Amino acid sequence: IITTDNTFVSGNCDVVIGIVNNTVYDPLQPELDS
Amino acid sequence: KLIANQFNSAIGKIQDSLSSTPSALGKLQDVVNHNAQALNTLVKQLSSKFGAISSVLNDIFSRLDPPEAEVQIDRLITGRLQSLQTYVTQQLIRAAEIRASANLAATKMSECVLGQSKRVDFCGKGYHLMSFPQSAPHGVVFLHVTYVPAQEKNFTTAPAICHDGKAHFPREGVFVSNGTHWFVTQRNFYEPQIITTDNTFVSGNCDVVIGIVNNTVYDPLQPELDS
Amino acid sequence: PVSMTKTSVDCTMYICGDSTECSNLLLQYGSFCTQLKRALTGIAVEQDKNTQEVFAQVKQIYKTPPIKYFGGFNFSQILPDPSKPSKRSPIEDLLFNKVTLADAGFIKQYGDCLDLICAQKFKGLTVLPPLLTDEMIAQYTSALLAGTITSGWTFGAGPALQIPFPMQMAYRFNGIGVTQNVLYENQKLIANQFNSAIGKIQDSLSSTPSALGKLQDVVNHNAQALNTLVKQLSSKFGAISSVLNDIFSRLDPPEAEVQIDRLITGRLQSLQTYVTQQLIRAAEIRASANLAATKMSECVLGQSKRVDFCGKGYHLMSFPQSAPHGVVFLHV
Amino acid sequence: PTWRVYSTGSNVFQTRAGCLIGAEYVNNSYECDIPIGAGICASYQTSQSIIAYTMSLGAENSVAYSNNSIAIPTNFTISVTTEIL
Ligand SMILES: *[C@@H]1O[C@H](CO)[C@@H](O[C@@H]2O[C@H](CO)[C@@H](O)[C@H](O)[C@H]2NC(C)=O)[C@H](O)[C@H]1NC(C)=O
Ligand SMILES: *[C@@H]1O[C@H](CO)[C@@H](O[C@@H]2O[C@H](CO)[C@@H](O)[C@H](O)[C@H]2NC(C)=O)[C@H](O)[C@H]1NC(C)=O
Ligand SMILES: *[C@@H]1O[C@H](CO)[C@@H](O[C@@H]2O[C@H](CO)[C@@H](O)[C@H](O)[C@H]2NC(C)=O)[C@H](O)[C@H]1NC(C)=O
Ligand SMILES: *[C@@H]1O[C@H](CO)[C@@H](O[C@@H]2O[C@H](CO)[C@@H](O)[C@H](O)[C@H]2NC(C)=O)[C@H](O)[C@H]1NC(C)=O
Ligand SMILES: *[C@@H]1O[C@H](CO)[C@@H](O)[C@H](O)[C@H]1NC(C)=O
Ligand SMILES: *[C@@H]1O[C@H](CO)[C@@H](O)[C@H](O)[C@H]1NC(C)=O
Ligand SMILES: *[C@@H]1O[C@H](CO)[C@@H](O)[C@H](O)[C@H]1NC(C)=O
Repeated sequence: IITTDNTFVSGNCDVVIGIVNNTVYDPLQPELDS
Repeated sequence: KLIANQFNSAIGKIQDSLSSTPSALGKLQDVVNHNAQALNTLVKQLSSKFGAISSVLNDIFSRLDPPEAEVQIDRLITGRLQSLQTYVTQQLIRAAEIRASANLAATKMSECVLGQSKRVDFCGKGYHLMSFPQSAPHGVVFLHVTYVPAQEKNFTTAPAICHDGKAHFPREGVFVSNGTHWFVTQRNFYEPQIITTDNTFVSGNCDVVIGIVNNTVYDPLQPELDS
Repeated sequence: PVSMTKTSVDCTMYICGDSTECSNLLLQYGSFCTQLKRALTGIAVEQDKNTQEVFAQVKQIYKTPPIKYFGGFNFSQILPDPSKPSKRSPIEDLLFNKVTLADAGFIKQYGDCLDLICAQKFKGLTVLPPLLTDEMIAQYTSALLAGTITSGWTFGAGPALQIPFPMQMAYRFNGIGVTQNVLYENQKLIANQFNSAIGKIQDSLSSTPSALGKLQDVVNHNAQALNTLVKQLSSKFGAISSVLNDIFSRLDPPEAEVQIDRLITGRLQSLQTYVTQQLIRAAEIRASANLAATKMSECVLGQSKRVDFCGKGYHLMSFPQSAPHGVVFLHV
Repeated sequence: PTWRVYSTGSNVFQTRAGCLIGAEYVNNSYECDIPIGAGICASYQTSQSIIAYTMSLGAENSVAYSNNSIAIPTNFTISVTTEIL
């Protein structure tokens, strides 16, 4: 699963050729919402 | 501070080792000795008679008629030419060895001084850090500085740890324990650390790995940041 | 290939045996024996040095633990066994049987010499035994293998540190970009594949089409050079006879001198040609020895990232095996 | 003719390389010296006499290899070596 820990963010979505819209799952907020 | 002190001491010992009597520059001296003995043999070869009446061209010409003085000097010429071609052959044979040595020296220069080399036992013995060259007569001297560990200790180790039915694997370290507790540390130095979520990664369940140990893994997030 | 057979030549009797007059005749020619003797001695010294450089690389003699279970992996076909006077692996024994077709002779005590070595020996062509013996070479290989198996690469960089075998393979696969859990899940099948490959190695070697032509080539070249040097003696060289006694008793002094001189010159040319060939062969002999030493240092003592250096593919391990005048590596 | 080396200088030693005269074989495997073929290095030792023996390749060792047992270094050393080409 492509999570926040599996990838690093750099730049925006208008400079890379072939970038694909896809969700990235946060392993922090949803279950550890206490 | 300690590393610099060790480096300075090691540099100091080099001077004493070199200035001491058992010189290690046998390689450079061997070439000079070989060349000197070759030239000595060649210069002494002129004394060989090669089956002639005398080795003096003037004496042979004065005290002998041309009809066979011609063949005497001819044979002397053949012998001397044989000596020269032999010497040239020896020199060009040694030339290939010199070329190979120079090529190896240049390669080591480039791969050890211009950068850090991972090749085993190439730039010295151990873990090469950097190198220093020194000019020598008909040669070069390299000074390789390497990393040598010491004072090892023995700890119980496990391939992985299962926490909640899932196996946990070290990220860039090993699992160690000198008994009760378990710790994660780097391979090349003892630096035990608490096993946490960021220290390891989960890969599948914990009933397929051989040697796994059921131990807890700490969460550095929930117990404090529970607000 | 590693080393080639050390030999010595007795110039004074080769040029003329049982001829005192020829001994005086050659004396007036000066010295064409000091230099060829020096060259032969240097060749032999380099030959011994090549083997010493290749094999003498560890200061400690390591012994395998009595238990021979290492993650289920097989090592029996490469470990030496005490069931033989020579503690050689069965692969080593197969190699020795394969290459033992041509050899130095295994005997140099002259007691059995009253029919090929003796013919050359009677013409003053001797062979000097190597400094290191096969027992010592096999001991070197066994110590290297034991240190490798028991420590990894730590023994190659100082003090040997024990480390579980599957753990060590795990870190090694981590060294090629593969996570250790792959091994920790596929260990049994990996060991099965390794054992199958090791077993197939044995039948590949024991099969008829031997690929060990490299080592045989050196021995054949040395033998052929020796035979042609021997046969060059019978040449007339423009003389009347090739027999010293015949040419002496059948001829007067004032012509017998140049008669002997012509043969002396011809045989001297033969000797100088032979020694030049010996040097030019020792050239690539030393080159191959250096290459083998570098390869064993970079593949046996550690894991190499160089492409197609330690085998084909992604190198893991390279196991050395002693060979007659050579060494054999098993690249994983 | 006159070159005889007395009548018996020492116990004559028969080797693979030939016959050795003037030295005594010992059963102590020392480090190498002026070498003889087939793994014999002759040395001058203790009064003082020339002795022959068999090569000792190195000190024996045995790593305590075991399950789940690992050795982790805690000290380190900085080493400098000199090489001549
Ligand atoms: C490492 O663990 C082992 C435990 O097996 C210890 O090694 C001892 O090593 C010596 C010589 O190498 C052997 O004679 C002993 O038999 C070994 N001990 C045992 C219990 O077998 C050692 O104490 C530990 N520590 C270090 C630094 O080696
Ligand atoms: C193994 O070594 C670690 C490292 O020293 C030991 O951890 C110590 O544990 C005691 C127990 O209260 C603490 O007071 C120390 O502060 C700890 N040291 C460090 C550096 O954190 C551990 O006790 C050792 N033995 C085991 C794990 O059985
Ligand atoms: C490694 O494989 C060899 C295979 O030869 C094992 O040696 C024995 O070899 C004979 C003849 O090939 C077989 O019939 C035996 O079955 C083999 N023994 C075993 C136990 O397989 C050698 O024992 C193997 N090594 C280990 C550690 O088992
Ligand atoms: C590794 O061992 C060496 C052994 O010499 C330690 O060197 C000592 O360092 C201290 C502090 O600098 C000095 O007071 C001692 O005199 C040094 N020893 C000697 C024999 O002179 C070194 O500190 C150790 N380092 C580590 C990280 O363990
Ligand atoms: C993703 O969708 C948004 C929708 O407006 C669009 O603007 C953007 O270009 C898309 N990016 C990619 C990589 O398809
Ligand atoms: C996991 O924990 C259980 C406790 O019920 C234990 O029996 C088992 O041995 C543990 N697994 C290990 C140590 O690999
Ligand atoms: C694991 O332990 C057993 C029992 O002591 C032993 O026979 C085996 O060789 C060990 N395996 C290793 C150290 O890889």
